[PDB]
Amino acid sequence: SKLEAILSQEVEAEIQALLQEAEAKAEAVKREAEEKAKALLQARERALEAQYRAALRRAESA
Amino acid sequence: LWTRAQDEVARLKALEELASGRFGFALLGYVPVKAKPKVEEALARHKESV
Repeated sequence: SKLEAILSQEVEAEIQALLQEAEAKAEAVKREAEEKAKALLQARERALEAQYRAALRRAESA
Repeated sequence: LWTRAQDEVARLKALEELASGRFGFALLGYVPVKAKPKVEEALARHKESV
């Protein structure tokens, strides 16, 4: 009862701190997912920029 | 040093004779009626009188 509450709140605090660091692990997963997302979108930005920039170059020369 | 070592070794050998309950522990003893007050005073000195 009393000792239930004491030891169970202890296990609560331990696994709550550890599972919020696991939430920080999930947040680093989301962080790197945003990193890959911005690398995807910005590399596609550079790709469309360079491709249609060279297309303007080619239409200019023609 | 040998007195403190015998005290700690007796504590280890007595804790070997305990009963653990997976982050819990059981204890069973036999003490006379003439020392029930000091036993209750020692048991009050637990974490919350566990």
